Amino acid sequence: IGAPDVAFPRLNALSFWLFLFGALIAIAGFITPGGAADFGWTAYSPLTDA
Amino acid sequence: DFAKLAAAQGDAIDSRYHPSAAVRRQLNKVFPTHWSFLLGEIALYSFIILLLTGVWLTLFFDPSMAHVTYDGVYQPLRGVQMSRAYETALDISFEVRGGLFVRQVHHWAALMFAASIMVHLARIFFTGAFRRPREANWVIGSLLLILAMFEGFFGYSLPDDLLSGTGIRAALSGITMGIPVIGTWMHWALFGGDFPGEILIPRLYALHILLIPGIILALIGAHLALVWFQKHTQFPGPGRTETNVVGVRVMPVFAVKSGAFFAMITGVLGLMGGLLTINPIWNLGPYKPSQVSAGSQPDFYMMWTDGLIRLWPAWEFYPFGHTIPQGVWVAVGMGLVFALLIAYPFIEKKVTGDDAHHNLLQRPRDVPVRTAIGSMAIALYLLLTFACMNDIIALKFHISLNATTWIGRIGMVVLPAIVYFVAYRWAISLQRSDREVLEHGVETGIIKRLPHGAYVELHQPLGPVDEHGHPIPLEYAGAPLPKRMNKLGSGGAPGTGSFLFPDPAVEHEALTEAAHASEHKSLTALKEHQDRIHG
Amino acid sequence: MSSTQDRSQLDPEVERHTGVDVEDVPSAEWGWSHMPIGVMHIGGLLSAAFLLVMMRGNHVGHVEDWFLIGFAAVIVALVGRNWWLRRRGWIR
Amino acid sequence: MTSAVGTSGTAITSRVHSLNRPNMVSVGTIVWLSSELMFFAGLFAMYFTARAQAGGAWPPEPTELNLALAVPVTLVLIASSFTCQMGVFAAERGDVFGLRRWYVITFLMGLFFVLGQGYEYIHLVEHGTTIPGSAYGSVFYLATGFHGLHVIGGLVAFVLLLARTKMSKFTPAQATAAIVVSYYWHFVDIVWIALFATIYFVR
Amino acid sequence: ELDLPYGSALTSSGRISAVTEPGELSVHYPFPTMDLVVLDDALKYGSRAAKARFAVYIGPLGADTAATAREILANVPTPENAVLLAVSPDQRAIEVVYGADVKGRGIESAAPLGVSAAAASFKEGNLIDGLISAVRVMSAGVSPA
Amino acid sequence: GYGNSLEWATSCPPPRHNFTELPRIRSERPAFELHYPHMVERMRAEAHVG
Amino acid sequence: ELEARRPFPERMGPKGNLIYKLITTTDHKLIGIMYCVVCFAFFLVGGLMAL
Amino acid sequence: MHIEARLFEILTAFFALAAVVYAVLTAMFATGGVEWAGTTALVLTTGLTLITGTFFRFVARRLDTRPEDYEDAEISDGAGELGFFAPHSWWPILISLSFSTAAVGAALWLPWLIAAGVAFVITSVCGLVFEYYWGPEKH
Amino acid sequence: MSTALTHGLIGGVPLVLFAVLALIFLTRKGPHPDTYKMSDPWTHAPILWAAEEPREHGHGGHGHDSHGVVIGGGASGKW
Ligand SMILES: CC(C)=CCC/C(C)=C/CC/C(C)=C/CC/C(C)=C/CC/C(C)=C/CC/C(C)=C/CC/C(C)=C/CC/C(C)=C/CC/C(C)=C/CC1=C(C)C(=O)c2ccccc2C1=O
Ligand SMILES: CC(C)=CCC/C(C)=C\CC/C(C)=C/CC/C(C)=C/CC/C(C)=C/CC/C(C)=C/CC/C(C)=C/CC/C(C)=C/CC/C(C)=C\CC1=C(C)C(=O)c2ccccc2C1=O
Ligand SMILES: CCCCCCCCCCCCCCCC(=O)O[C@H](COC(=O)CCCCCCC[C@@H](C)CCCCCCCCC)COP(=O)(O)O[C@H]1[C@H](O)[C@H](O)[C@H](O)[C@@H](O)[C@@H]1O
Ligand SMILES: CCCCCCCC/C=C\CCCCCCCC(=O)OC[C@H](COP(=O)(O)OCCN)OC(=O)CCCCCCCCCCCCCCC
Ligand code: HEM
Repeated sequence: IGAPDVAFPRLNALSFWLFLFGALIAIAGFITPGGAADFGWTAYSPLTDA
Repeated sequence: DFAKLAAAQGDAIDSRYHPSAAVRRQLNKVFPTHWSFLLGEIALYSFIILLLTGVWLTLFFDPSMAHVTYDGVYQPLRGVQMSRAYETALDISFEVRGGLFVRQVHHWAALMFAASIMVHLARIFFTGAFRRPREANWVIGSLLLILAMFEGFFGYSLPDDLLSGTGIRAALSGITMGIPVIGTWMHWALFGGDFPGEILIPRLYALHILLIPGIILALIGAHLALVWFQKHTQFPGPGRTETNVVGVRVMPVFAVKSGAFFAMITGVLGLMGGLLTINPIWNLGPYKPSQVSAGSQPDFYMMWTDGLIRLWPAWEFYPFGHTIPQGVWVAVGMGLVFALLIAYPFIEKKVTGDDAHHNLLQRPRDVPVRTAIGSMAIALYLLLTFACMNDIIALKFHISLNATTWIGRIGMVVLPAIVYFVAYRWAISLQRSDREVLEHGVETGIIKRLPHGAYVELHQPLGPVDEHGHPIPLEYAGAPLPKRMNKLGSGGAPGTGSFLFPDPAVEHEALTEAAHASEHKSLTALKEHQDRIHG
Repeated sequence: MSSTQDRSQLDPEVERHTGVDVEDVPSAEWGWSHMPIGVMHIGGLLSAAFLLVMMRGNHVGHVEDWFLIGFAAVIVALVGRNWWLRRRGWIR
Repeated sequence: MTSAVGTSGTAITSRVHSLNRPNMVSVGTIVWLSSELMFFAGLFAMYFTARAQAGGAWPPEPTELNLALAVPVTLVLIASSFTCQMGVFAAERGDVFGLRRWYVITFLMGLFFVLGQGYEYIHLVEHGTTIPGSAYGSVFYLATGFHGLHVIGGLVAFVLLLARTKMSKFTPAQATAAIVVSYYWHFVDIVWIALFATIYFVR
Repeated sequence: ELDLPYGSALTSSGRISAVTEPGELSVHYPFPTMDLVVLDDALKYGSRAAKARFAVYIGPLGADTAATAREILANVPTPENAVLLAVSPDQRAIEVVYGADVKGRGIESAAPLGVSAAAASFKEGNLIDGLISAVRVMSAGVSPA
Repeated sequence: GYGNSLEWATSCPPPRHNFTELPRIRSERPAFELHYPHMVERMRAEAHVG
Repeated sequence: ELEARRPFPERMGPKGNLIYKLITTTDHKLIGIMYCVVCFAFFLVGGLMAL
Repeated sequence: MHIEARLFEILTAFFALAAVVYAVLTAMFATGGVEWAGTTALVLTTGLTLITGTFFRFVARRLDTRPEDYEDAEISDGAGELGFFAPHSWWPILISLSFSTAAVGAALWLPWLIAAGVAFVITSVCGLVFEYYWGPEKH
Repeated sequence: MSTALTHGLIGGVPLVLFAVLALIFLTRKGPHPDTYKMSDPWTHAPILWAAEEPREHGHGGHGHDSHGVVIGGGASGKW
């Protein structure tokens, strides 16, 4: 579009780091003894409750 | 007539003695006003609070293993065999007004003492406040840190407790008794016999109220005297050279701000002693060899030694009819840690080759290898400290205990290397950022050039500008550079009225003009002094 | 504009004429900036050796040994890559 | 450093000249608020599903809404929105201290609203209804308490913006920051109006 | 004035916005990427010790070889402290030129050594290897100002 | 070659702020018009033929 | 009439020039590259699960 | 901003139609009447796009034709002072780390860690917002 | 079915296909020009290479001026 930068260039930096760290703590389920989430990607309700 | 009384007392002092010259020297002594130079003052103030609270605690503490049934006020421990040390610690907690608060603020002051010693050590190591001069100061400071560690170790072990007695049984007994040639002999000399010997707590009480604190006081006196007469080093700056101290004199400003900082530090310690519970010995039953908990950790300053014990991989050697337990491994590890810490300045000077009398600090970025090594060491220390806490880490953060142990084991050789590489590159990139700021000016908002659609950040040079737009690059001078026009004279004059209402325009203009004049005067004074020194 | 340039004369004393250069580490003259590559290579090799040696222990487990093998292998691979590249003059 | 390479009296200025161009900060804030509307849409969907599956008596017998305490708080939130708009007018002008006064009273009234919501929460919990206690209790608490968290975030934004105005001179940048904070507050009060009409009147 | 035969246009500013067909390259240098990298490594840090801009000119330098070498050196960004080694295989000629600041730093002594290395490598049949060898020898000979 | 969308009106590693220039933006292919001015008339003539 | 270019472009770059950018990156171009590398790393991690 | 506003106006029209038709065809011809989840979601995404489009239309009427909106607009027309775009900053990573701490505290139900993460989030958001307003240190 | 057969198949068919495709594609002449032979005439345009090694005052072009060529010696050779 011919712009020099994004509208909020510190915000898009935050977006990447939120992605990276948010992604890591989801992967972190593996290191736990139980493992990651059993329920599929969809994570249907009754199977997901406590 | 307070003025008359003060004048008469001054005349009396200067007649009985003649301290005018010495007192004037002390008052005129200049101290740099860097915040990182208050880190040692934090430790000093925490030590003073420790002394003041320790006197109060000694007025009520009874060191002895003499068994007694409580028969006190705390109901959940009544009729239970306990030592007089535990009984009187419970008495301080419950049956003495403010005793719980005093012991809690004492323990919090111990924790802050250790933490501030660690932070001060980080400051000096990373800023190079130990090379050529002050190397002996660093050495005695390392001794001081070790003494503080063991002082806290004996302190929280002083009230014979389940947790602290278990910690003693682990470290003091097992490690001491595993040492090959003289281990059992040292154990028996220290404990007057087997582990539960009836003199351990009295001996630790002596060591902890008089002997070790006396040595700490003597070494703190030596430390402060050395800092006083080997004038405090300073970061590179406008008027700061290796043969001067730029800052504020002792009397008007430094003394008042140091006293205020002492007040605020003791306020933080008192607030924590009130609001945060530290070492609930009443919850921690009396020591019994058959009883134990799952936590079993020492204070955070000995947590790295405990983590070393946990992580080291159970390597035992059995010479001819003998045993060399795994305790010797951790003992030698601690010995190496302390030897390296004490001998670093001499190790650094032998390696690099610099024996020049250094009075100007160097920013940690400006010394990539040393900041990298310090980051590596801090990473190893944090790894060990969290390894000691792997039990609670595993419990709360759901990670298998074996997984935490082996994470520590692998990391203690992987994480230090990763942190070393990252810190080295980070320091070099901070240098590169400083150089880019020097050669291009500070960054600002973007502008679209008139004829064509070029985008230029519209920098702001920090030095003389060439005939054309680009400036003459400056040379790095070892001092921080302003990377935001925020921190320069740009958008910094809000209406000086108040938070809710304005002030008259005449008053606002007078105030802002006077402030601008004062800034000009300060900057001009620094510039002229710098020119006079370097010309 | 409200900032004054800094003049600094720190006492110097290796003379930095060999090792690292300002183009690589801008503040080479201002502090210790060069760690000999042999030191880091030997450190990596000894770290890998320690990881491998920790396999010998009182653990009935096996994923622990495999993690040690993997970490030692990647450490040795990094050290070998660095040594080979520097031998050839930082090629490939 | 003769005078400056960037001929600006503020290290930070409006991200585009708003007189002829849209305010980027305002546009981004409006879009993000439109997304928070969908967050509250998810919460509303939860509440409405629970309402539909209720067996006629939507607020169970133990629970009983307290309009006596729910009408004053919503009225106070509307008043807070009005005072926030007055502060916006001050910010559109150069009235730094007028903006500060208006936003301070807005923050005080928002804190009063939060405290009133907490009081109603305490009363409701005492009188049976609880998040685990009932589906009505849980959906009501999720909706209204997430709104309360948003109100707390707005309060934090208010105090933070006031600190910013204290520390730097008032400029179109800070005026726009106040404007977008007011946009957030208005969105919060609008979603509160929706939640009030749904929970209490519509039931 | 004429831009590249196709697809290259002068822009609002001085810069010429050029294009290349999708399948083909831009540098078109007739040397392996690795050997170009090695020569660049030489010129870059094997010459950092010399602290004098080392330059290589493979193009043909005809007529009076010395004078054409002088002016192609002039074309170097900083001829003041520069050392240009020019090789014309169309003429089987080597010419080394130096800036005024590059004097008495061992450059003059290194001149025959570098030219001899280049000539030896060329008669062996390796233009790029000869260029690298000459650059190395000259950089070793030249001392920083 | 024959690229468009204005991202090809700048050096392949784009300068910080994406641009030292901006071509005359007339259609959805500013860079194509920039690099092939002769096509500018052609791109309009054949546009509607489909 | 001729340009003095490098034989080859800079391969990698000086030690310590990227690490601090990544932390302080505010150029969308670098962030987009960080996205691509990090996102692709998760492709390999997530893809390894499928195997 | 006519086209920018009209895009959201079109989205609002479509989403309003979808919400209305879904609500009607779910109130009647569904097993249990109105679904009350899809209906609310459609209504409030209509609200999302309606808010955005209304603001864009207000701005379009408030602003004269920008060069960006104007066909046949020369580069020089828009050439001028673009506003402040934040340069390098390390506060975003700290905000992300603080929010990750709060998130793990929520996942592993650790109220202490949730409180610490929220405190860090407040601190880092304050740092980001004040980054370009912290006046020079006054000593 | 034939556990060993299935394992060998899943482990080998990817390898065989990779080898075949590498032989097809990696063994094709690249776009990089072939190395210049000394015997062949020099057809490429003149190539001036420079180190970019030292610091050059300021990056700004203006102010550099043209002090002069300031020659500082010479050399010659004929392979
Ligand atoms: C020896 C050793 C290090 C073994 C490895 C075990 C270990 C520490 C693993 C990491 C712990 C974590 C972070 C678990 C969460 C799940 C996980 C691993 C997610 C992925 C990690 C990752 C790379 C995330 C990306 C973003 C990021 C950096 C997130 C970090 C999130 C966190 C938890 C930050 C804070 C770090 C932290 C406090 C870890 C626990 C350490 C300790 C000693 C806490 C002490 C402590 C405890 C244990 C209390 O119970 C408590 C109760 C009431 C008041 C106070 C406290 C208190 O202070
Ligand atoms: C229930 C119960 C028992 C509760 C009580 C708890 C308990 C047991 C004990 C704590 C109770 C108490 C007594 C708390 C307060 C402790 C205390 C003395 C605080 C003083 C701070 C205070 C009140 C300040 C008021 C504000 C004000 C006007 C300040 C300016 C005037 C003052 C007070 C100046 C004091 C200056 C000061 C800190 C002197 C310390 C003397 C010492 C030991 C060293 C001096 C010294 C310093 C301080 C350096 O920094 C230094 C740095 C480098 C080289 C050398 C030195 C050096 O020699
Ligand atoms: C200058 C000093 C400033 C210090 C301020 C002091 C803050 C005071 C906190 C609030 C008052 C404390 C009341 C004392 C009574 C009390 O203890 O408080 C519990 C609560 O406890 C919790 O959960 C935590 C609740 C979360 C809020 C408090 C978190 C404060 C932390 C963040 C402050 C310390 C700093 C740490 C930073 C760490 C972060 C690192 C990044 C409440 O009861 P309860 O909840 O039922 O306890 C359960 C047993 O029963 C049950 O067996 C047992 O199983 C448990 O479940 C237990 O919780
Ligand atoms: C958590 C982390 C663990 C804790 C870390 C703290 C311990 C201290 C840290 C690091 C020490 C090793 C440093 C690196 C040593 C460098 C070796 C070398 O090759 O020598 C080169 C030098 C430069 O000379 P140059 O004219 O600049 O020439 C440039 C040539 N490229 O030569 C010399 O003067 C010195 C030669 C001899 C040095 C001996 C130093 C060690 C003394 C024994 C103390 C124990 C060491 C424990 C190690 C962990
Ligand atoms: C020099 C640094 C010192 C440190 C790091 C330190 C540390 C500690 C710690 C952590 C405790 C445990 C308190 C508890 O568990 O409630 C303790 C106990 C104690 N300390 Fe110290 N202390 C120091 C100096 C002193 C001094 C100077 C005295 C005497 C004037 C003293 C007297 C005591 C006494 C009597 C106890 C027992 C209190 C109890 O059992 O609750 N300490 N010390």
